[PDB]
This record gives sequence, structure tokens and C-alpha cells, in this order.
Amino acid sequence: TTYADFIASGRTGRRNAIHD
Amino acid sequence: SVKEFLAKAKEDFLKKWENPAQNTAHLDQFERIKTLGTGSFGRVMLVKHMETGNHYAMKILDKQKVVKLKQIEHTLNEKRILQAVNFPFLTKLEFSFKDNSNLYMVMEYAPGGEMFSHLRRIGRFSEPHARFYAAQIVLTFEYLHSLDLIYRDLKPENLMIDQQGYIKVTDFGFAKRVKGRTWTLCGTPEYLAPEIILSKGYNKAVDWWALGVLIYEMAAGYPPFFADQPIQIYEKIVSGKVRFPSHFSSDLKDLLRNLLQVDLTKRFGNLKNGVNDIKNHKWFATTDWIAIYQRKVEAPFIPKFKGPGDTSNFDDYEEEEIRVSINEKCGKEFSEF
Ligand SMILES: Clc1ccc(C2(c3ccc(-c4cn[nH]c4)cc3)CCNCC2)cc1
Repeated sequence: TTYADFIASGRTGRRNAIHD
Repeated sequence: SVKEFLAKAKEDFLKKWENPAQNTAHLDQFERIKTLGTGSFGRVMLVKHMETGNHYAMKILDKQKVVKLKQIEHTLNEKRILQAVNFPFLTKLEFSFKDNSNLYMVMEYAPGGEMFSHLRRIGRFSEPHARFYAAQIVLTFEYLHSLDLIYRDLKPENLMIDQQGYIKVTDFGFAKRVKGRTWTLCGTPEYLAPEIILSKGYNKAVDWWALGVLIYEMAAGYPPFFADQPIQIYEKIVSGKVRFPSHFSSDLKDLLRNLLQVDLTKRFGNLKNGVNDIKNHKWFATTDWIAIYQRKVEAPFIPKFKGPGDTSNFDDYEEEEIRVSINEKCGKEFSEF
């Protein structure tokens, strides 16, 4: 399931901003 | 009339914009209580103002780290804008000041924690739940954009739930006052419009795209484009293909198709009728925009609180010294702060 893929991913925590 | 309120709102903003408030407090007017989170060049703490006993959120930035990360103009932007604005769903500055090593921005404390924490715990919101929050973002962006401000970092991490269950947008590190187009590669990967990814000049339309990502994430429980690495995510954003959960209503899907539109001439918010395309869309049909601004609508979730200065809706972070050098750092760079 898409939920399961999300929850298994490395990006369920607080996401940082980008820069150059 | 939306037109009249915004006209006065702009008169109020310009006066503070052209004459920024400066040095309105000092560190030892505040009892430091707890850290609510971290950033690359600083952090945010709960503090108590000794004079009033009011609790506040205090963003503490390390001037040397700001310079290293090339965020000087952006940080000046943040303070200049925040001291000038005033809207129910934004944490504006109550005080700002600096000392030898640090910059400081004090804002109204939101006891409920981040939307992020609640969204992740509960899994996902109901469409009415997500619509309640979306409306407040629709109105804030209406306000900001009328002032020529682009926000550029919409995400659940930046949305604080207050004692009444209403939102406050916070962290304006990337906010900028610009007429026309700008080029900075900034924001959060999941929320970046294709314009930003493809190094085009862009404008406030990128905020309306990020609204589309937020509404999806709120209603789905995950973002429309995710992966393990940023480059996998940008691949997905530019492709122009989003799949919606089967529980997504027909109206929601249509809204999101129009927010998450790679074509700038077709993206809602960016058209000739501006924000009304969003406001008069079927998914918001039940929304009373005035009642929402007035806080008369019953919030679908009110946070648990046990007295003022309570922090149980925030995570625990390691507490760290605020060191104040005897030598002034970066005086020239931050002279206007
Ligand atoms: Cl430097 C920095 C920037 C942002 C934060 C966060 C933050 C927490 C609380 C508040 C806050 C403002 N008013 N009440 C709470 C603002 C920003 C927002 C992003 N996620 C981590 C926390 C902490 C530190």
C-alpha cells in the first residue's frame, strides 16, 4: 500500500529546508 | 469587502516596513524554559517574559552560523517582514533584539504543537478537518500576497496549533518582499513547485502549488510526491502525475488537479480571478470565510493543555547553552536588525 511505502520510507520525520 | 480590509492592511504594513522596530527587549527580560525545536543556524525556545509573566516562543539565531550558511539577506527579510505584518494565522514578532553573538525574535507561543506531530500520530485528517486548516492558509496567503510577500516554505512542520485549535504559520526564513519574479532555490523538497526545480524565475504561484501539497498530505497522510532521496522526489514533481487515494472526494481531486498544475496559466491562484478560483471552488462551498477569520468556527481538534507554558504537545530536544561572547560578531552584516 502507498501508506506502507511512506511509513517504511526515510522521510516520515521532520523535513529540512534546502539551499544551494 | 476583501478589497477594503486589504487596503487598510497594506497601509498598516508599509509604515512598519519602511520604519522597522528595533531593539525592543533584552535577553535577561526572559526566563528560558524549554527548547521546542532546532534549525541549522539556531533554535526556538519557550521563554517567560519577567515583566508580564506572558509566555513566548523565542527564535535564537547564531550570527556566525547565519553568515556561514549564506542566510544574511534571508534573515534580515524574516525580521523585517515579521515585525511589519499582523494577521490572526501568523506568528508575528512581539519583540526582537540582538547581542554580541545572537539574533532574537520573540513571537506568540502556540501551546498545541506542530500540525506535523498530530498529522503523523493520527495518520490523516478528514476532509472537513483538512478544509478547516486549508481555509486559514488560503486567507493568510491572500494577506501575504497582497503585501507583495512570498512565503516559500509551507509545510506541516511550520504550522502551529493554538489553544483554540486554529493555525499559526511560523518560520519566515525564506519569506521575501518582491514584485515580479525571483530565483532563489529554496524551500522543502516535497513542496517545491516545478518552476523552482527547473531553475525558472517564479512568483507567488509557488505558494499555491505548496497549498496543494499540504491539502493532499493532510487528507492522504502522506505527500503526493515522496521517495527516499530529494532527486527521486523532483523526478516525480516535474512529471505532472499525481495519484489520489480512493477515499479522496471528487471535489477534492478537482481542487488538487488545479493547485498541483505544472502549467502556470492554468494553476488556481495564478489566474485572472486570483484567489477566488480557490475560494469559490466546490470543496470550500461550506466554508464561511469571515467566520473562519473571526475564529467563530468550531475547531475540529482542540489541544490538551495543563496551564500556561505547557510543552507536552512538543518533542524533547537537548537543551544547550546560549553563550554571549564579550566580542561583537557580525556587526556590519546585521546592522539593520
Ligand atoms: Cl531555528 C527554528 C526554526 C523553526 C523551529 C520550529 C518552531 C517551533 C515552534 C515555534 C513557535 C512559535 N510560536 N509558538 C511556537 C516556531 C517554530 C518549526 C519547524 N520545526 C521545528 C520547530 C524551531 C527552530
